[PDB]
Amino acid sequence: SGHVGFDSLPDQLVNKATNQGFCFNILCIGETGLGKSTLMNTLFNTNFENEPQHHNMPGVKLKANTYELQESNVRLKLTIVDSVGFGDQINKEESFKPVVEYINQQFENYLQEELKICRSLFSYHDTRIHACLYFISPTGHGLKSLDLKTMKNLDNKVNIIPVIAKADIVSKGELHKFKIKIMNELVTNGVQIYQFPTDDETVAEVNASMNTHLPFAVVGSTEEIKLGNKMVKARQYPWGTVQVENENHCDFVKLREMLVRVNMEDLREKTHTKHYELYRRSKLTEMG
Amino acid sequence: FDSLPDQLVNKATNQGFCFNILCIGETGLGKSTLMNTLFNTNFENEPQHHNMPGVKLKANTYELQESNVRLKLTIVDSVGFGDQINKEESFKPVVEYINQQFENYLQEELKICRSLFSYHDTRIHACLYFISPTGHGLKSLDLKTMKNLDNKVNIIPVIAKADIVSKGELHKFKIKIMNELVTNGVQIYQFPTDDETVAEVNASMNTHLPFAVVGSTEEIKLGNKMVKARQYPWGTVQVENENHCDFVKLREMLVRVNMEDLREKTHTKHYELYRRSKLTEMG
Amino acid sequence: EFTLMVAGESGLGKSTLVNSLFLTDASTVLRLTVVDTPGYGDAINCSDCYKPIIQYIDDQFERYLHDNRVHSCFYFISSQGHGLKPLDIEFMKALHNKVNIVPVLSKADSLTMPEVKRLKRRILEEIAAHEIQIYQLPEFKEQTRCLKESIPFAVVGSTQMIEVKGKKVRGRLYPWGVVEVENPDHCDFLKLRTMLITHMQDLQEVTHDLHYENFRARR
Amino acid sequence: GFEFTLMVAGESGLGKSTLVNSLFLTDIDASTVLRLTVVDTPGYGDAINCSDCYKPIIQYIDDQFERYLHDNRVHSCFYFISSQGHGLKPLDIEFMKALHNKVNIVPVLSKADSLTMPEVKRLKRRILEEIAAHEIQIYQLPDQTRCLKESIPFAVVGSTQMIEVKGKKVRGRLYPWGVVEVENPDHCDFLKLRTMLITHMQDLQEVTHDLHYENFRARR
Amino acid sequence: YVGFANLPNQLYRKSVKQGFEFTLMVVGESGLGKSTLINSLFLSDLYSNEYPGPSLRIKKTVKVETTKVLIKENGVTLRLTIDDTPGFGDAVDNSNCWQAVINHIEKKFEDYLNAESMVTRSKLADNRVHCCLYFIAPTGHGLKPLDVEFMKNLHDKVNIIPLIAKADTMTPEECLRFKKQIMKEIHEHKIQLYEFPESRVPFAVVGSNTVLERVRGRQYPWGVAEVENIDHCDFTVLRNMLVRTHMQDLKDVTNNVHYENYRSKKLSSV
Amino acid sequence: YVGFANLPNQLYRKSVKQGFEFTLMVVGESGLGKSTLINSLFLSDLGPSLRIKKTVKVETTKVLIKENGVTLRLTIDDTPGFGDAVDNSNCWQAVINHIEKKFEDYLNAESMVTRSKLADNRVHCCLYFIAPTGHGLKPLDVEFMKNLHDKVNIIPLIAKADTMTPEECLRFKKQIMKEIHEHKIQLYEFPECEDEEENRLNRKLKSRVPFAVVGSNTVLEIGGRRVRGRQYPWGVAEVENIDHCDFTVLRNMLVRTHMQDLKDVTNNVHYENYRSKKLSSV
Ligand SMILES: Nc1nc2c(ncn2[C@@H]2O[C@H](COP(=O)(O)OP(=O)(O)OP(=O)(O)O)[C@@H](O)[C@H]2O)c(=O)[nH]1
Ligand SMILES: Nc1nc2c(ncn2[C@@H]2O[C@H](COP(=O)(O)OP(=O)(O)OP(=O)(O)O)[C@@H](O)[C@H]2O)c(=O)[nH]1
Ligand SMILES: Nc1nc2c(ncn2[C@@H]2O[C@H](COP(=O)(O)OP(=O)(O)O)[C@@H](O)[C@H]2O)c(=O)[nH]1
Ligand SMILES: Nc1nc2c(ncn2[C@@H]2O[C@H](COP(=O)(O)OP(=O)(O)O)[C@@H](O)[C@H]2O)c(=O)[nH]1
Ligand SMILES: Nc1nc2c(ncn2[C@@H]2O[C@H](COP(=O)(O)OP(=O)(O)O)[C@@H](O)[C@H]2O)c(=O)[nH]1
Ligand SMILES: Nc1nc2c(ncn2[C@@H]2O[C@H](COP(=O)(O)OP(=O)(O)O)[C@@H](O)[C@H]2O)c(=O)[nH]1
Repeated sequence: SGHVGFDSLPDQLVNKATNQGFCFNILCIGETGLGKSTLMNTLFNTNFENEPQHHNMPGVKLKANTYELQESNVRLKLTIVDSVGFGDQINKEESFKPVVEYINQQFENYLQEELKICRSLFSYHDTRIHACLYFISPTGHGLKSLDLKTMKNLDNKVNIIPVIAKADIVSKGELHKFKIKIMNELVTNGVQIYQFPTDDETVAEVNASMNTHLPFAVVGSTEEIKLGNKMVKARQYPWGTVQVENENHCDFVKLREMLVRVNMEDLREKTHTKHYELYRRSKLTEMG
Repeated sequence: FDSLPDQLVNKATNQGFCFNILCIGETGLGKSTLMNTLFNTNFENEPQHHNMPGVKLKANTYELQESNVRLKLTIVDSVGFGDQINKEESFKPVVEYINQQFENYLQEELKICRSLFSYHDTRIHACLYFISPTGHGLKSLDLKTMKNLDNKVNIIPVIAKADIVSKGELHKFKIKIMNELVTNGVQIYQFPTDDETVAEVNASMNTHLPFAVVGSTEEIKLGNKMVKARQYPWGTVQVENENHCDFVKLREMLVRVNMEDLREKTHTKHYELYRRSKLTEMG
Repeated sequence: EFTLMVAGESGLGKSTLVNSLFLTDASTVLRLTVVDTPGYGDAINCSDCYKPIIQYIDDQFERYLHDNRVHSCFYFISSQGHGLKPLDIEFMKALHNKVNIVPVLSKADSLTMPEVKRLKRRILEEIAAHEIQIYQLPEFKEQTRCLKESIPFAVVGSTQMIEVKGKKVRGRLYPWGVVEVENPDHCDFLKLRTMLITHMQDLQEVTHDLHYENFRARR
Repeated sequence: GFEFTLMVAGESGLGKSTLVNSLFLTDIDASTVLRLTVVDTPGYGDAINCSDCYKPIIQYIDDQFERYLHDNRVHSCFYFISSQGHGLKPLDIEFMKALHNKVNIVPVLSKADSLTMPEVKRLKRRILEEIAAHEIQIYQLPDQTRCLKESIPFAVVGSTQMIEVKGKKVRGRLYPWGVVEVENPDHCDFLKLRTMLITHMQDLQEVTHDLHYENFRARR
Repeated sequence: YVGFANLPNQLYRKSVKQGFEFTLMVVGESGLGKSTLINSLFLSDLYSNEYPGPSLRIKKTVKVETTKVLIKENGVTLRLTIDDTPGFGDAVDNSNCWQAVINHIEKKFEDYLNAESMVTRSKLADNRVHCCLYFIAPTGHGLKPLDVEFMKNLHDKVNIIPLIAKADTMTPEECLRFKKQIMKEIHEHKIQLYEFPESRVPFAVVGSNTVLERVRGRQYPWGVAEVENIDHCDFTVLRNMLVRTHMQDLKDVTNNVHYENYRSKKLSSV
Repeated sequence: YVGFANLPNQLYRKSVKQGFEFTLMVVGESGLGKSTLINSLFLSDLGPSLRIKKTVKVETTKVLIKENGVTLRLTIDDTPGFGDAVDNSNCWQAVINHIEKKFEDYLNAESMVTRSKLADNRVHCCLYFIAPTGHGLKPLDVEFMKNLHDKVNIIPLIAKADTMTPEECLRFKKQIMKEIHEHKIQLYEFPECEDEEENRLNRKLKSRVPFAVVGSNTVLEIGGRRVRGRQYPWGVAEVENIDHCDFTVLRNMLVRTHMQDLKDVTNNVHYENYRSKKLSSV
């Protein structure tokens, strides 16, 4: 007051963060064949082919791959960690153990690089998983026991946005009933899935509360079919074409509006502040 | 930025100056009238009597104003000098007066807590010797006292009552005077003989020593310029005339040009010799 | 008489296709004995989920030894995955010694034609590799040949009633179109229903003569 | 006729030789020149301590007088008084006191040209009061004495010069500021001295013979 | 359009909702125009009539004081800390007068280290001294021994920005001569200044608060000393490069080298 | 008549051959415009401003400056580097020792049996520089005035007087005056001389001390006439008008109105006060 200045501080944050480079890690959990590789070739508009699984995997394991993407002038390194062999064995009581071990191993990598005397946290590359996409089988009856067990065992370690895979197989009366049943099982079991932000007066009330439609009923594929005058992505059937960019068929738009559009930095900040801080407190209390 | 003479003389005028003259000679030679006519102010010096048995010193101090200058003038007349029968020890009291003045100055300068500039200079600066106009030569007393005194004070030989002597006999008396002075090796106070360009001006006066002076207080009316002159029944003798008498030469030398020279010679040349002698005899 | 049991995972809709097949846990509704087997695999561990069906068929033959026999073992293999799970392969390898196995792909309306060709070839490869002796069924010649080629079948089901394009029929309503369960070009519902209708008696006699008779040889 | 002698004494430079040569028109020293014997004392007054000097002059006249008793005696003693003073110097008074009873003195003011009218009057009055105060008995001139004793001790000027004035050869001193004159009788008074010397030479000789010699003849 | 390009927008939102913190220390000889420059940098009455600047009030020991300001401008909330050392070099003997500055700076560093290393971390209140403006009297000859010894004893603990202080008391020719001599006296004594990322160091500063009609200037009996001119003084250079260009590069370097160099020394000692 | 009035002429003429000697000391922090103000004060190029360096011992310079027939033998005493060093305690000891050494040399020369004309070496005036802080005197300056004013004539000068708006110059000058009164620092003395005209002059001069003085060496012209001053992009800081600065009064007092007076105070007060302290100790 007297006159201006000091409005460029957020701009300086933006420039320094952009120069440093962005990093996002996504954990893809779902039974083999549900569309995880397909949905995340859909989500990032590129071909992340990763071999269509041996259904006779002796043990549940994780395939972690790292790629570089660039849009306009922002550069982001994706660590996509697919659960390979999950839900294929006869014995599934140990299905989620490797995934949790992997998450905690990445947390320990970060925390161990932090405590080193000659640390380089400014330049060191974090490997913690920022968002977890869970694939719900389009059963029509609810959520299976394995889905509940995995979500519960993994709710406090990474953000979960429940996603209905191959959602193009349920009718809309059935889809509404099945969605309401999912959220009923979620609240009754008390699963702390990732909820929309509330604080920001801009979007975090209107879009946040309007998107009370979780879980998202989404579909994915790689073929572009001609609808109207656009090569829109779609899943083809003898009786027609299921479009993915139209709201009335699937909820893929809202899922992307979380992951890549509006709440990605909230996901990273919650990973560093809500989950990493919990693990760090627990570990530092354990070690002394 | 070097107008320091103005402020120097401003402080001096705020203070005023001091001067001391001694008049030494036989009584009746005309000292008091000449000193009245030299400062043109009637100092009350009454007709004395010769019966003084020894040489005494009478001092009169006056404050004279002219323009802006105030001058503290101390005249010191020697009375009784050269009249008594025993004329051998007649040169001691003048010596003692000069040495007493120098002793006072030395004691005041060597005093620990001085009195700044308040040293009223009582040192006899000028000394006028009055020589009887006889036409033959110096008396024994005159040569004795002049030789014994030329190394203590600035001595100026002056012929008293110059109207007695004629010009030829005046010049003859001058020539045997200087012959006797050089023969007896007396360094009569010389005006600066080699003073840069004033060397000629203060060397011609040295050559003109001794002077011949005439004084008068009777203002007589000659022309419309009433003068200081003595009016004898045969003619009028002008005090301020270059043709008649050399009073104006003495006044010029003593007052207008060479006061501060006499003071500086008293301080630097004579007083420091006295200092050397006293400090050598001090221990 | 006929014992139609459907076997597989839980939640693949097989109850709906059962109700749609005849236009009208066990049910004796010809005396059609429907056995809507409880969809196993809902539990975390599926080691013992296979057992309940063996003793049921084992006891079934025991009363016969002491026509409830399962003439058709309708097996519904998931449309979601890439092929045969270890659970399905173990169950098919452990069951075909006794009860006549027939494979059918559940929820065919969730699958594309190139993929169903791919999954049929992979299913046949996994059957041949694990020496699984699946039923080869023996105008009658034409339907026999087509059924041999069409193994395994892909079938959709529907219970609710829809006014599609006019006439009131059974089907499914989707924003992309109507799934006509009756229509042969949409799925093999008609192929399955006609095969069972036309080969019911052959199934009974072959069960008695091959699967039941070698069981006597085993017994 | 008579053979007058003469004593002339005084301090150096008081114009003794000039006046004696001017008075008689002709040029211890006893010079014989009417037979004049001018006894002029060379050394008296210029010495450092002139204390004894009045004794040798007393000595010589006693020797001159006793030799005559055994006419060359000294009959008159012209004593010279310097014009500079306001009165009489101690030497002058002492010589007059110790010399007046041997030779008969004539007080005479040397160089009258130094004094103005009121000044010569004042100085003459002072000499009168001083001689009457020390009781000095000078030779009393025989009885117009009023303007003599007004002038006594005769103011005199002596000069062997004939300065030209009004076309006449006047006895006078020059200078450079008006000449003075000897014969002028206003207050130069050399005329008085010469006139009464000439006209009482005989009285002078007689008083010397009958008083000073007789006193000496009583002394001896 | 996976849409990653909206990530800078999200950074914008969170940064503008969480606010920013800055810490500026002002150290130098008293009477050099420190309070006026501080007021004219932020165009506000941080040092008002009731709370004047250091020399207008405080010189007791030679310690350091601080003041806070909240600036809400275009929705950006800036928490500004102005740290002044009131009475430095104004004593007869100035031996080891840098102790107060060093102790304060390492006090903030130790507070931040304790906050980070604690098991249960809250939001980190960043009170570390980010910028340090050192004032140099415009004598024109060279570094005073106190000044050079301060910089030599401070270059490895904080970002020192030397300032020429009084700058209208100093001709451009003598200004350039003093700058060059400052560079030389830094060079041969091995002084490592803050290498500004983007020759200008040290900057010249002049400020005023009495508005003259309407510009902030000083009305001398001969004219108007106006701050904003680029040729006259680099006050614009300091303002821009401190509060509009490198407000956070300074924070990055303080956390990146001046912090772990303090951490490596401390942890190896422990 | 009588000529007693021509004696000043004789003094004037005797003063020509000897020559007047002045010994002026300039004291202040390095960089405070000391050498430059000296150069501008005497209108002479004495420039140690380009001598960018520290110093060791008291710097004294002998010069001969002649004008209008008057010759000044000038000893300028520029102090070594003091106030700049970190340990400024007892930094005035060099100056005090220099003063006492000069006094002792002159007094010892006077006391000898053999005496020439005494070659004066005592410092006559001292000009002290105040840093233009605008708030108050530094403790070093106050201390050195306290330790110095009783030994030689001290005159305080506000160096860099061009850095202050007139209101601030007002406030700073009377702040300095109040501090001067409160520390009882009696500056160049003017106690109660009984003369009237000179007393009112000197009491009107006291009311202006300290002097806002700017030094330089330039000749810049202003539209209309050539002036002496400095340049800023907003004007010409002028040295020769009273409105813009107060150099004129300082130069007048120091050189052309009180310089002989300064010498008289030096000999008759400061020398004499030292002399009684010294000689009584003997
Ligand atoms: N109808 C329909 N088919 C899909 C959908 N998503 C994937 N598919 C088909 O399923 C096949 C298997 O691919 P994925 O299920 O993505 O492979 P994955 O299960 O993710 O296993 P990984 O490659 O290891 O990640 C693809 O070739 C698609 O043809 C979908 O959303 N709807
Ligand atoms: N012939 C002549 N007489 C002079 C001259 N000057 C003064 N007189 C006179 O000589 C007398 C001596 O004067 P003074 O000077 O008073 O004598 P003194 O020896 O100084 O003794 P005091 O009377 O005490 O002063 C005075 O009465 C004067 O009138 C002169 O130049 N020539
Ligand atoms: N897309 C599709 N949906 C089906 C099919 N069969 C059943 N459903 C849907 O699945 C939901 C429940 O299936 P349900 O028959 O109860 O599964 P089941 O108990 O395992 O037989 C119903 O709402 C049906 O609409 C099918 O073949 N395709
Ligand atoms: N004015 C004046 N000068 C005289 C007189 N008598 C002698 N003089 C000067 O004195 C000089 C020499 O005098 P002198 O006869 O030797 O003195 P004396 O021998 O003692 O009588 C001469 O040159 C004369 O000019 C006199 O009566 N008046
Ligand atoms: N010449 C000049 N004077 C200044 C400058 N800045 C401030 N001043 C003046 O210096 C005076 C004191 O400065 P401020 O307290 O008041 O100085 P500080 O104690 O160092 O903060 C103020 O009255 C200003 O008028 C500048 O850049 N140049
Ligand atoms: N603004 C201003 N600058 C000055 C003044 N006098 C001198 N200067 C400059 O300031 C610097 C001071 O240097 P100098 O006088 O040699 O310092 P010192 O000799 O150590 O006291 C020089 O470069 C001058 O040009 C002044 O009155 N005002």
